[PDB]
Amino acid sequence: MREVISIHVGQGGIQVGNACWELFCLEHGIQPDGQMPSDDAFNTFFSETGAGKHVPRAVFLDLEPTVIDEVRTGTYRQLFHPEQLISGKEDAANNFARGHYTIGKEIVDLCLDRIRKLADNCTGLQGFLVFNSVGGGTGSGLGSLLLERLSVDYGKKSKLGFTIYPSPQVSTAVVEPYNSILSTHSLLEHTDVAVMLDNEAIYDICRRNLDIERPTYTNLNRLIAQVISSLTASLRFDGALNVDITEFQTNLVPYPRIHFMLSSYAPIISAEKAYHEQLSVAEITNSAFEPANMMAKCDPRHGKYMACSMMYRGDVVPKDVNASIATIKTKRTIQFVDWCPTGFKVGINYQPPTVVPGGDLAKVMRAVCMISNSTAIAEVFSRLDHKFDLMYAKRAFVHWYVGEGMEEGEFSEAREDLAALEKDYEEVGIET
Amino acid sequence: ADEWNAGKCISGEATLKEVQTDKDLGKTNRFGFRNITKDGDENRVFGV
Ligand SMILES: Nc1nc2c(ncn2[C@@H]2O[C@H](COP(=O)(O)OP(=O)(O)OP(=O)(O)O)[C@@H](O)[C@H]2O)c(=O)[nH]1
Ligand SMILES: [Mg+2]
Repeated sequence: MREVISIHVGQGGIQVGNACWELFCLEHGIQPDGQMPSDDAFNTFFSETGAGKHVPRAVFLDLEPTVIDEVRTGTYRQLFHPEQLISGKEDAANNFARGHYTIGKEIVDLCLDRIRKLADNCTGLQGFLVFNSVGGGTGSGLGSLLLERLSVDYGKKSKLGFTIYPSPQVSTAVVEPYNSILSTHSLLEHTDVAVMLDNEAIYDICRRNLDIERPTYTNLNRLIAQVISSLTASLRFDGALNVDITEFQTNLVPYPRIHFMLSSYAPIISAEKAYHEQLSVAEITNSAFEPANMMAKCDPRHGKYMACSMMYRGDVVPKDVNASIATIKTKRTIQFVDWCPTGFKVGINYQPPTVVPGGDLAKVMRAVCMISNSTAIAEVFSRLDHKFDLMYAKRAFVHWYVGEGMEEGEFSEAREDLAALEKDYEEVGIET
Repeated sequence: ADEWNAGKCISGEATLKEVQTDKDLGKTNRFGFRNITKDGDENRVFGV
């Protein structure tokens, strides 16, 4: 009786999610066509069609026809509903103004109606899931505009956004710093939780444990897709200690302003190697806080920690979970902030992670996904802050932006908000 | 008082061995770092 609506937007947004469904689909056995081969735990992410196959709870919006139209001819041509794939005509072309003030408006009106129709079927709406990469054109605009509109129509429902940010040094576009600062401003005062999934960091995980010397975008997503499944694990399966989607933004956010965090997943072991490691819970948790294993290219050792939410999925006996947690406090390389003595909220699940055939993941019987808010986040904001200073120093590239309907001073106000955010974290970290 | 390669050298031959994409994607060819399981147990508990 609890449902979640998933929203995908942006070339990456459509691409980032696509790794989610094939993993989710294979967990409950639903074939690609939707017919169930052979209890009702699947209602959390799917809706009955009254007879026959099912219907996922998602909507695809992307202004560029090509990426969205890719799914219209694949093997999944029999799964997604036809008329919920709203498609534009002209792409945002990496211009932050085009996707939010010039072309985005003419299609958002469709977006609200579709989302409204989907919810009407449900009755236990827990929250929303939105995927939107700040590193892409349409994601920045459509992502921001949708966020404001969604809040007004519905209000207090929980929202979680799996934004993907540019890496500290490796980048694809040349205007990524702008849309990041502009997009970040909008997302700060409207979202309840935002995560760090910088692409480069996930590269390191691939090259260390898996040891894949030639990884591409297809491979990156699955690991991301895994994180999505783990977080919702205690939502649609029986568990001794459950955590509610409402009970995530209840124990993680300490203050109204700070609503960001970065996650990590482990253990990630391949089949040829899993023959040598028992994968004991006493050890697996150890890799959780290992600075290398952080999904984001950031240094957890440059500051203090606020809170850590770790959901345990597998066969762990409850006793061990408590046993390993205390040892964590002993370590002198990880120090907690002064104003939080007790800071571990541990969730335990029963259903093990499922292995997508042909993937890198090897079936492992104890898995953990950690979401913790740490003071180290300000580093990424600071570094990105430096980028914006250099380019605007002589207002390079500004011409393309005011040419679509955005005011010149809009960039003036964008920096001030982030400046406040950068200052805010330093204020928190000071001990009493 | 000029071979066949008079502008069309941009394309030719390209056996089915060269057409195959690179070497290995999302896959470690290393003997001990691969992902294929042994024939003894094609699927089973990989831990303790
Ligand atoms: N991890 C990952 N990120 C991707 C992938 N494809 C695109 N991205 C992200 O998308 C950002 C650039 O935007 P794109 O996804 O190419 O396209 P877009 O966001 O829809 O913007 P437009 O191209 O104008 O439509 C990059 O910075 C990437 O971080 C992918 O396959 N994997
Ligand atoms: Mg795109």
